[PDB]
Amino acid sequence: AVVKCKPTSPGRRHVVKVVNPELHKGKPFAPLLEKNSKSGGRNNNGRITTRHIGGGHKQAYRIVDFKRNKDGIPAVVERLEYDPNRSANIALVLYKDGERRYILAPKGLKAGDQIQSGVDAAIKPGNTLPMRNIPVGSTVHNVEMKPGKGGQLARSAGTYVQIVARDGAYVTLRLRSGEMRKVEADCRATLGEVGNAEHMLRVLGKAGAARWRGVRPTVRGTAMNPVDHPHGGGEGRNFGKHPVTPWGVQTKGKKTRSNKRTDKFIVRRRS
Amino acid sequence: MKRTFQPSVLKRNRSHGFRARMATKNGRQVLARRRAKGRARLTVSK
RNA sequence: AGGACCGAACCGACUAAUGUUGAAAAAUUAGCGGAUGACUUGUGGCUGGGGGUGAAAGGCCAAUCAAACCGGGAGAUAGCU
RNA sequence: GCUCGCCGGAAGACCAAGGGUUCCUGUCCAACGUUAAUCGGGGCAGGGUGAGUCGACCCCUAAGGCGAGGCCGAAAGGCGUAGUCGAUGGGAAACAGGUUAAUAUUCCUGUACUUGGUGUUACUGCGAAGGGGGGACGGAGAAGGCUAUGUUGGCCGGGCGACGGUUGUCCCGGUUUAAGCGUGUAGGCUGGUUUUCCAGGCAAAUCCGGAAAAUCAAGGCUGAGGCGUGAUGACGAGGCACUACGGUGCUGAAGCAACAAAUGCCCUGCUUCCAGGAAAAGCCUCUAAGCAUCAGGUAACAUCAAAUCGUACCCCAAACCGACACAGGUGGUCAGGUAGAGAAUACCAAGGCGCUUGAGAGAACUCGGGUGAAGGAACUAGGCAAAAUGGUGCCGUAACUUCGGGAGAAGGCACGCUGAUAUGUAGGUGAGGUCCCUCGCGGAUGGAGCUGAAAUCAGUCGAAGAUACCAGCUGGCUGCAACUGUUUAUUAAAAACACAGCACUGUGCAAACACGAAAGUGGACGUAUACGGUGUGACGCCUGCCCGGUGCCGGAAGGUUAAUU
RNA sequence: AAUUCCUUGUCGGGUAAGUUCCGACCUGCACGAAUGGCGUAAUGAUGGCCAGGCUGUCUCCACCCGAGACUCAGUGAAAUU
Repeated sequence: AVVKCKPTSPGRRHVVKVVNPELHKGKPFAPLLEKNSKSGGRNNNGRITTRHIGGGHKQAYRIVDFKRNKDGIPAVVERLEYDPNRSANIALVLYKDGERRYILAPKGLKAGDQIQSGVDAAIKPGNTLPMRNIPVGSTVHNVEMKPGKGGQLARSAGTYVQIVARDGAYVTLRLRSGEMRKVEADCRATLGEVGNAEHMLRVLGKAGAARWRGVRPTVRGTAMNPVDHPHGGGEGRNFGKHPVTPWGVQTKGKKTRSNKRTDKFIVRRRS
Repeated sequence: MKRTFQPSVLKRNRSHGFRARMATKNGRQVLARRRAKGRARLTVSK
């Protein structure tokens, strides 16, 4: 649920929290944990390649099964756990053969629900099937770009993909961005949407909240100096030039897609 | 007032030690120059 | 519960005086700010000069920074002293 | 040697880092020491550092480094796999007393403990570069049970007072004892046991996971402290013989109880929150290939081994970093008494110091302070500085407001000591006794003893009772920025930067983008409720008109237009 | 007006006296709506202004306690020329 903090002090006045009582209030599944060392936005050369990254709370990676290749073995949802590595929640599912795995939690999933994967699986939320068997017009998530590569599209808190048409060996999808893209009609997809739709309603409320996420402060650019940024300085605030990134690219409408290997699978771009 | 030099033997050897100099071609050139000059102490090893 | 309150340690450096061949190449004394946090600190590691890093002052990068230091081109050139 | 003064959350004590003989003894005083010097961290000589248990080494790994082949690159070289290094982290074991001029958990005495090798005896499924478990982990908060430790009483030894009193409800000192072993308590967690089956754990598995039955309710694990033992010992205030008045043999009393109590321990617990909180080995199990009248495994006993290096001394400082015996800087551990909320503050204990020129004088002027007639900001760019306010309880408290605040608003009253209520109350603690019980570190009852606020009434001293140190000046209007934060180390702390929020725009993943001749890496083990860039800057009401210019995004007819031909 | 040159604009408030400050006026030299406009409780070692208290800030300095200054003994610099 969405709850607004009382203004007992500055920094809590505008805080809006998303509290889920159904989430597991305990330690995660140790066998599926892994070490996740922070990088600070620096590559193997030691240089900052992506700015505004650093600090934040320590996190342990959860091995989420994006492939869902366990076919024909029913699984039962044990509990839903908070995942610090992604906006969406995850569910610990116990297969009937005694195996436990982590999967993205769909919208209407809760403890005790039954899920299955394979060609013969039922058309219910949480089930993963190849898009060939998925009825046209269905809502799916964790879509696979290539057969067997694992889900890659629509994995955010409340995102989903709609199957628009099936033309032979390909199916046309409408992504959350509005793009119309086609993929082979053999990729796996999970029914339903991701069930953390309230995630977008949270309000951090204070600067320190962003620092917890590991986001370092952003310096605008119009106020540093001519040497550091094209927007430069000037006596007072001038900014008398076209908006531009560092390194000199416009970025106020200028497009930067230059793949040319894809775009055979792109029907419409967006908007 | 904290000053520039804060001694630490481990860091001293790792930065300017004999093995560190031998680890790279440029470092080996430093030893060659010092040997040619006749330096009594090649590095800060001890 | 809180980038909550008062206030030591701890971290800061707003005012004044002194000092200015100083006790000190930036400190002392009396007050002053934060003091569970975007906090602070030990050890080790990584980023190298038209480059790094920068909650952005052209700040900082060994008391040196609008392009560090050392060696070399080099006895640069100097219609100027 | 006797006084005086200073620090005492250190200006005491013990370490790391760093230094490297500054340690101890003898000797010397040229130089060094801001003076003298017989003295010294100075010169010279000699002597000092003793470990199976402390640390390193060693086993294990983090960030990261290196990196066989490999990929990439004019060369140099870059990146990286298998691997191998890398603590600031994980991993076996020793305590008390005594002792040296200088070392000790290292030597000595006493009493322990750990991991290995080998041997004998008995019983035996052993086996990993594999599987599983464990190791293994956040913030905040709340108590409860304890100890370190302190106070008082009791007990033991001593004392009877330089000046009135002091044989008593008087004064001084002591009242200490470890690891280990045994007990398994306050308290924390988890339902046990047995049988059958199984698409799971790269193969297997009796192990882990999963499923289905039956049977019992008591099983197990973890766990401070206490108690017993260790200990007929050691230590012990003070005696008695030696006694070069430097110090040794021997002997040596009491050695209990109550209360208070941690920031330390139970607690890697419990509760709760979102920002969701290392790895690997040792360790415990599981089997595979293999080996089975063997080898190995378990247990008992015996025996042997536990090497090597560090160990002096300083370590908030005269020994480290600052050229100095320099008002500087420097991480961890220990934490006594009275008052106090307190690690503030004042005075003290243990302990350590008076800071390496002094002696006089008592001018101007400067510095650091005390007081002040009358006036009270007339000073000045400006209340700069100074003065002032200052505590606890109770009463009381405005506009405005985002309903939290504003607020400790403002303002007012009471504070000492003595006695009584009450020979010390409410409360806390809790012995003896009685009873019960699965006869235990148990439960109930019981209230001795000890500890002990706060309040009321009465009395009483002073000019003054929050008397010292300590310890908010307050109120009114207004600009700017929402706020906490950040910044020119060394003249600028701000209205500047960040900021949550908002918007535009790019980005379908081999993403955009960035670092790289490249490989590759970051973005991200993320996937449009995501990520990058740009502007604005909480919140509230809002964000109007203009696309000619420049930019960006589309367009398809025509014109012009490179290499090439 | 952090923006107004003329300028100490004009009027009112506050003062015995107000180039500052506060409230209005609009003749905006040369405000203006995300290089955001206008408000805004709270916050601020932030800018301006006014009060109560307070005082050696001052009228106007006086005395006193310490460290120097001064004298004696020892040691023994510096810039400049």
